[PDB]
Amino acid sequence: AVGIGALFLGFLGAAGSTMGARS
Repeated sequence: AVGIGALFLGFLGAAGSTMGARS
């Protein structure tokens, strides 16, 4: 059950842009 991988990689394919500002 990989929860954070299924949530962020489904988000990135549906949006089409680099959405992760890791400061």
